[PDB]
Amino acid sequence: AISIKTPEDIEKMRVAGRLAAEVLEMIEPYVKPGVSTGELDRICNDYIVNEQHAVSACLGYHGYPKSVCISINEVVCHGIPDDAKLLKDGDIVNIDVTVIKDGFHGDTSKMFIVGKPTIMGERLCRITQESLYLALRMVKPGINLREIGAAIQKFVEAEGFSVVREYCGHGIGQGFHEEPQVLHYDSRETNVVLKPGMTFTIEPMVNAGKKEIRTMKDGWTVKTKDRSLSAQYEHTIVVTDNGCEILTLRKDDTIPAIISHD
Ligand SMILES: CCCC[C@H](N)P(=O)(O)O
Ligand SMILES: [Co+2]
Ligand SMILES: [Co+2]
Ligand code: NA
Repeated sequence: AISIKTPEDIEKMRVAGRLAAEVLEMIEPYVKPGVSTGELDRICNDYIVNEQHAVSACLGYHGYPKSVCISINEVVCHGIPDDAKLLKDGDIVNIDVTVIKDGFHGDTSKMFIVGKPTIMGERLCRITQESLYLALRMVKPGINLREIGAAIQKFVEAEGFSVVREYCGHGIGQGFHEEPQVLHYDSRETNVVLKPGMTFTIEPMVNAGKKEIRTMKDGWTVKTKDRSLSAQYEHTIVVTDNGCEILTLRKDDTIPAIISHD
């Protein structure tokens, strides 16, 4: 049930991927102390709809009431935007976007540091991105996804942090969440060999503290059990003949779009 994309399919994901990356690049100037998450959400939505002529995949998904996910500090993921939640100096915030264009999905997220960063915040964001980059560098045909989850874990743990088990990367295409489940840790349950034409996301969530998490009464919001800060980055990629191509690459990414093995 793992869908293999045709080249035409891939051309469309490249567009959707770029659109999604673009929302992230666009929003940056608005991320400042005093802005509410509800306003960031509206700016995004407007852009998506009125400028891009695309659609947010989040709006209505299983009942999701907003256009993007905004997770502050200890919120792990799926934080709900709100007019009352204002950003302060030193906050670390994840903005997660998923756009639909020509029926294809593009899913990506990045951390933003509000005003003057904290040492921990900065550190955690860095290590989290590096862990995603590490995984990307390993992607190529013939390798088992298991090896990827394991390298991520090993890296993160050596850096004194913890990896969230409960949520993971996923296949993506015409469908928002397709097979397979991309675990960010070492698990004997994982046994998936990569092949060209496969499209999925890698989106490790790392905790400054302990790995444990808790779901809010809102049924969306996830927070760390120990209230420590949590960070995440996400990219959508396609497995190529000799490596991978990052479909959601941004101007600020410091990794090449095409990774080649030889
Ligand atoms: C409404 C659920 C939002 C899904 C997230 N973009 P992900 O698939 O990265 O967890
Ligand atoms: Co995703
Ligand atoms: Co996402
Ligand atoms: Na967070």
